[PDB]
Amino acid sequence: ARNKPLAKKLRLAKALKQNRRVPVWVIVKTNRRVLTHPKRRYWRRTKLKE
Amino acid sequence: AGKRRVTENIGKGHSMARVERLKTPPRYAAFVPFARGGRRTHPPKVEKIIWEDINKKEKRLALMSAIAATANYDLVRARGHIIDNVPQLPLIVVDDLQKVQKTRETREIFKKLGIWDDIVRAKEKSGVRAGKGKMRGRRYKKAKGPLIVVGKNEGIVLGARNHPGVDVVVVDNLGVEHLAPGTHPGRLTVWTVSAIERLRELYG
Amino acid sequence: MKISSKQPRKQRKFLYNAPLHVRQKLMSAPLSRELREKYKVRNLPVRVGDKVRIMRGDYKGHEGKVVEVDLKRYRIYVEGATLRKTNGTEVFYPIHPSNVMIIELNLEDEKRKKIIERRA
Amino acid sequence: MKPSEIREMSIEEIDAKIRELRLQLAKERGLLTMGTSLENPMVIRNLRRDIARLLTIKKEKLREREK
Amino acid sequence: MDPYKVIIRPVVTEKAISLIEKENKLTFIVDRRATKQDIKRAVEEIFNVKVEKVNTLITPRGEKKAYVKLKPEYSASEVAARLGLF
RNA sequence: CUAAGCCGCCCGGUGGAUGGCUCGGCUCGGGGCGCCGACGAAGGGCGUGGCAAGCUGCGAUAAGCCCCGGCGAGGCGCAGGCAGCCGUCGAACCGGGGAUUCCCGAAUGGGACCUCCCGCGGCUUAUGCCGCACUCCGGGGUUUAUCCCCGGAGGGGGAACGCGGGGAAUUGAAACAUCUUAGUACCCGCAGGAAAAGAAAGCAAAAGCGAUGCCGUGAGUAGGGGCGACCGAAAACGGCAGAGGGCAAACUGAACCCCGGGCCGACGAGGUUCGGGGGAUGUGGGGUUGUAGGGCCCCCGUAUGAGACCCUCGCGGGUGAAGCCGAAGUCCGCUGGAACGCGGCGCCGGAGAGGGUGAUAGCCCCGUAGGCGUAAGCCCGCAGGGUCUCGGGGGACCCUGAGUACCGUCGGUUGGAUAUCCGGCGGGAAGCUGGGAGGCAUCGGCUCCCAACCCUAAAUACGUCCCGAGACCGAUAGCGAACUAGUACCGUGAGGGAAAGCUGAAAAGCACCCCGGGAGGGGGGUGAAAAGAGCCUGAAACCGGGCGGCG
RNA sequence: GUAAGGUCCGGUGGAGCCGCCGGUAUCGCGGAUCCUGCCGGGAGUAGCAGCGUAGUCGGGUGAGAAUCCCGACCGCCGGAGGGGCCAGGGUUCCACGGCAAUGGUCGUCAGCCGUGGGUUAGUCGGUCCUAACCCCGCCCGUAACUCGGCGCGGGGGAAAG
Repeated sequence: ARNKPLAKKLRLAKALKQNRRVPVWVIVKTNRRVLTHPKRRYWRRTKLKE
Repeated sequence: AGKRRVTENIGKGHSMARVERLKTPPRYAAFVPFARGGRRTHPPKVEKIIWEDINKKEKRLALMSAIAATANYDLVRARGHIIDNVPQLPLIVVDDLQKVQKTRETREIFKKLGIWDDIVRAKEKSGVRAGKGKMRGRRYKKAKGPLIVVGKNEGIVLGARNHPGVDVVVVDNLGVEHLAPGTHPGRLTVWTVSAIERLRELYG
Repeated sequence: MKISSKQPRKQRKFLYNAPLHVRQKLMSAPLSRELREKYKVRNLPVRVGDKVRIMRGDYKGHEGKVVEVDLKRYRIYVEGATLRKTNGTEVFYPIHPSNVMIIELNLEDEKRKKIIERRA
Repeated sequence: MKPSEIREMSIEEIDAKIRELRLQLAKERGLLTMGTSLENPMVIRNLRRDIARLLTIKKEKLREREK
Repeated sequence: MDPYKVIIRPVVTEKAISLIEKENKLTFIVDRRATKQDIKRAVEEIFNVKVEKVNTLITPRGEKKAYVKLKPEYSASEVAARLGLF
């Protein structure tokens, strides 16, 4: 929305920062056992809890 | 276990059985004996009775019979024990055996008495078993050897504890399972003068 | 310095999750006959400088200096015990410290000397 | 930087050192994004922990003086 | 807020670099709990310069950014070179 | 030399069964340990790593900071990388003690359509600090407004267990209404590491016992019940543990308590002095019980002796964190990628429990049998300094709990039956020259007891936790979760809730060559074996090809 | 071996397994419109029409072009398919580099995947006032409460007033 409160904006910012892929160096360090995390999200498909 | 899942039944009117299913997707079946993740129909229960009672006089008679069978040449050898070089059954030894405190001394005394071969065979028989007992801490299935019965404990228990298959007990704590391991009677036994004296005092 | 439980699950859990001050002691190796007679000690944890002879494995009978010790994996590296990669570079073979023998001691450490004196 | 040398200095130059270290921390954080030719990646962590040490011994000295 | 605990890091983006040369303006990422007065005091006291104006915003990633305009007598390029921004 | 098609075997793809493994579950006698919070809890939001998304840990000092001890050369979490830095001035790690500790939250100076905002007084030069919520207790001032000030309390959280109240229906009775389900599910209130009960106005009747609780048994008995279905005890006896005390009153009458200073004492116990608040509507002393006890008065007899408790300026001892020591082969020959295997030769053993180590190991390592050490704290003793307690015979006088005991009636509850217990309404005593109980009521006898005030350890219940154990399961099993699981995801919400373990001894994780836009393919290497990461074994169903028979 | 089933040979596999006596059990699969997982015929079939039937010619990038880009021609909407903007969404916005997957076909394109960026207020909105209405304190009721309630005191309540 055009008008937002700061607390909601900060929570949305935290979710935005969370939504990213696993580092490639993490993948090689873990030997391909860790390839993803449960916080991956698609804006038009998976909606935020808020 | 298995009774934590909240479920609802669709009922008739749909092409599938009347089974209890979850209220959210994927709507698997739950809380049914024949459903994955459900309760067990008749599981084991702690309240079950496992203790078995034995009359005191009947147990005394069984102990008498085991002690008598200890001195049976046919039964001892039929149980697998090596008594080829044993001088006599029952084997009564002087009371000085009670004071032996070193395992090397006990080994030499046993070699003299002719029961070392039984310890050797017990060690040879001991081995790794088959099944999940290995996962549960029962990797080895050890064998039984000569049983030492002494009137008093003056160090013989410590001097003969370590030998494979060897059990040392005081005649006051003697038991039917001590005399007949695994329900098969005729265990090779070494008695002392004091043990025989106490056994005579008891008559049982 | 205490493992009472006889349950394999608990023994293996202790081995896997042992703190570092315990992993330090879990890296002991036996001393040769000469060192054993000289120091009246049967074994000691391995140090990098120590010269070590391999008693088991593909490199049995090979002597060399220790180059690296890893407590997390309970492994060590000895110079000369190496594999060749496909490209051609040489890499070290991790060897359990219990499979080797100590034939020379890097005994410049006062605390290591304290260990020897305490255990003698 | 070690506590043995930190304890030698007084509170005033401890504050000055904290100020300088915070300046350097900000500058290194800027350079981190500016350029990738970072010889020492651990400089930021070392500076942070040095500042924390300075504050800790500063409060210890304050307690000693008050007592 | 303590003058030395407001600034987190300079901004080294294309936009910030262009502003430095064009409008005599520095760009900092500062603590979100810092007001314009705090930012002005921090910049002036740290860099021994006089600041004309401060404009603050909060980025979508939750950080606080501050554009600080220097007085004409002071050059933002000099301070950028001092800090190594170039 | 049959097109399609069907059956059988072989090879290949798809798939993930089976077998083996297991740092995870589940259940247990015994043992340990059981609260946190206005000095701001639990729970949550947001931040924090050089590369950092999840989990974990931490909090603007943010996978951490400081100090005293253990350990002794490596370390930088799950998590096998790059680059760096930390450590011999002793790290990492472990036990103990400190520092920092954002916002919301009982949330508390005042507000929340967004865990973010807006104020009033004092100190502060300024950077900034300490107070300001409501309902009360003990005081002060005054503005007499509860206005201001000082000291002190309560709120919220906790898996099960506990105490006090409110309280259904499905169901059974083969229908159903008294009844049962059931004082159950659920709801409201109040505490602790346990809670509650507890010392006879009791039980019992040839005799007697002697506070309470829990266990066995009494016993499916007495007894209740459309006397249907069904419901249902206690005393006694055998055990665990055992412990008893204090007020009100008579009488005396400020000899008293608390707070804040001062001294003697040792910093403590104890003794003493001053100011303030309580106190004659009674502080303190005394006293606590039944064929009676106590007071008061009279007489006899003592203390010159015998206890009990309090304190540590001091000394010795025990226990007590990390932890330290703890025997014996890595001997020869074979199989093997690798000996823990086979044959031969030896050794220790208070140690042949269990685990790791490239196969199955008493002697390679860790451990085990058996011993040692330990700061703080806790407990006992010595020595010294204090406080307090300690006997019988007579009386003629005094005291011994009130809307209480109890009766009538109504509702509930109970096995309580005309004879259980709680509560409402009307009535209501004696009070020591007294009163109560003994299963309908009353009269007489006999036996037992003294309510209407209070406290009380151990034996007992539970396990959010820990040590230990297992004829428990072995990845569709076992807790829902062996793993970034109460996570992802579903619903506005109350709430609901998954799937998913395994290369190899060692990455030695395929250098180089030909082709392809690339994904990949073919050579050639590694490995005991591709087991090639789409990685242990690799079944069935299904699909493609080859082969034998039919067509 | 009547049988439930046992044992042996050839092959794969790489670390455990069984005979006998005596006990114990979540102990025996064809069905429950059974539960969980995997795969078949239907089938290279339906659908990719109907309410707005839109593309063609030269040139360009590219391994690859009906589908991407530029020019012309021909068309659709034109009181809405054009312009501005709440609620809701929360990075979908911008540039560069891409096509394993997503896009009803292809795709060099993209609301897609990778990397790096982007939101600047004394004047515009919230913040101030109060409306319907709501909350806390005292007070009364309730066995009690996080429950019901008149009166008094305080506070909140509109991003289109």
